Amino acid sequence: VNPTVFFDIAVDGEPLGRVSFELFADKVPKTAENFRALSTGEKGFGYKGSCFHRIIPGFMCQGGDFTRHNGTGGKSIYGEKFEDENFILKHTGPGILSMANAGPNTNGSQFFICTAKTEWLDGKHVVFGKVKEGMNIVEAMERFGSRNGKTSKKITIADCGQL
Ligand SMILES: CO[C@@H]1CC/C=C/c2cccc(c2)[C@@H](C)OC(=O)[C@@H]2CCCN(N2)C(=O)[C@H](Cc2cccc(O)c2)NC(=O)[C@H](C(C)C)NC(=O)[C@@H]1C
Repeated sequence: VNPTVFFDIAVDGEPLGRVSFELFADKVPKTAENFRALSTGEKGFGYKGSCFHRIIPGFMCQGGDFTRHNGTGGKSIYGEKFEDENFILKHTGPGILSMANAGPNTNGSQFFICTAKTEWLDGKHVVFGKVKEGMNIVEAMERFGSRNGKTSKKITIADCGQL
């Protein structure tokens, strides 16, 4: 019953590949639903056309700012920000999908995809999914990242939706 969504990733406007995610609605339904709806665009806004603004090889890829496009923006389907739903799931390894934030209870739309175990984020960021297919695409994305996260090419979500 867990939903699956996809991102079609582009590099400077040319196709890279598709990353698909399982969303763990069975443990974090509110957080899963936010990501699902932002992926379909059914609220009239969402991830389509937004970029991955911070990519740190060996760590994570971060995106989701569709309002300001400067790493500070984005919003949830619940108004602006929402509470940390729970911290049941941990940052256990490559492929983990988790909410970016600016402290407790500040979930919007920004998210990150781990490429490693990042246990120091446990209890601070809500884990709500995992890459299902296309981890090789996430690994390809890392080539365009850097130590401080600035990307060397424009890495965009050209299209996205629910499977
Ligand atoms: C532009 O907006 C600034 C961001 C300040 C810059 C943070 C920064 C810069 C370079 C590398 C890193 C962090 C590495 C080590 O960490 C991540 O990439 C982590 C990895 C998990 C996802 N993530 N970033 C996050 O969730 C971060 C967590 C964070 C915030 C502040 C300082 C810090 O060291 C880490 N939150 C943010 O990026 C948020 C946005 C979600 C609105 N921005 C903010 O809070 C303020 C307003």
